[PDB]
Amino acid sequence: IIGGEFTTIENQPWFAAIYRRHRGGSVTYVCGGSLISPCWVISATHCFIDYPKKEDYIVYLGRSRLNSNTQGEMKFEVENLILHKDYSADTLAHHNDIALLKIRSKEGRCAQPSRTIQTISLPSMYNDPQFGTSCEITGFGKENSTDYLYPEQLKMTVVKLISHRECQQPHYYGSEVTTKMLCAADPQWKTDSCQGDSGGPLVCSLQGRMTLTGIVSWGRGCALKDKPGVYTRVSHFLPWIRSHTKE
Ligand SMILES: C[C@H](NC(=O)[C@@H](CO)NS(=O)(=O)Cc1ccccc1)C(=O)NCc1ccc(NC(=N)N)cc1
Repeated sequence: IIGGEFTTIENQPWFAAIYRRHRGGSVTYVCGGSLISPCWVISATHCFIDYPKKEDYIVYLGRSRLNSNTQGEMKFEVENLILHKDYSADTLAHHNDIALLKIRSKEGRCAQPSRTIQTISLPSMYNDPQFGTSCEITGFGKENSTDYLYPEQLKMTVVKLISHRECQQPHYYGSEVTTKMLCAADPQWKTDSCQGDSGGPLVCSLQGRMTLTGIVSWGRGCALKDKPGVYTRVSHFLPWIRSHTKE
């Protein structure tokens, strides 16, 4: 997250931190995610496409820091890793960048609710916030494009939704952005999501209710003028979400 402020998991209780186990013994951070139900975390496919081995992943809930433990945190294994079959990456655009992770503790249980672990609501069919609406994003991603390290403390910021028409302009992203995607940015281009924030939530207040409106997917650079962050439009993948989370 470029700009914004440091926050704690108590303020983003649905945020899930996903790590990858390595050949040696070390564990590195992969992407963000959101808990949509006790047993399901939603993220982005580009995070796992190169290593689709579910056993290499660890999911942490209730965690405020990257490389250290937080009181009340819970560790989970990945029971099932569901990637979207029509995922593809072009010059800039990442299509159908959405993934589902079924989690389970070593005891074979799903997440238990607490002050630091809560679920986030999914949107209604084709019901997205009006453009110009302020939404929040959370992540452990880079604070600056020139950084090679991620921040140790969770961060958050507020961005505004941009219309498909404006984002489709020549100086923005042109025809690369589709209706299955949502653009969001800071009107002053000072705050934005960046590398490492992938898979994280774009949360918007829809009729007094906190809703998972998007998933951090892609963008040209970070915090650059006329180059908004692009998010996977969650409301369009509800049928896909429902069909894969049943049984
Ligand atoms: C895998 C994906 N790739 C890209 O977004 C590529 C185009 O496919 N663009 S990029 O190389 O400019 C991303 C980037 C930005 C800064 C440093 C390293 C990489 C990605 O990095 N997603 C996370 C990500 C999401 C949004 C942004 N940009 C933004 N909010 N303006 C920056 C990064």
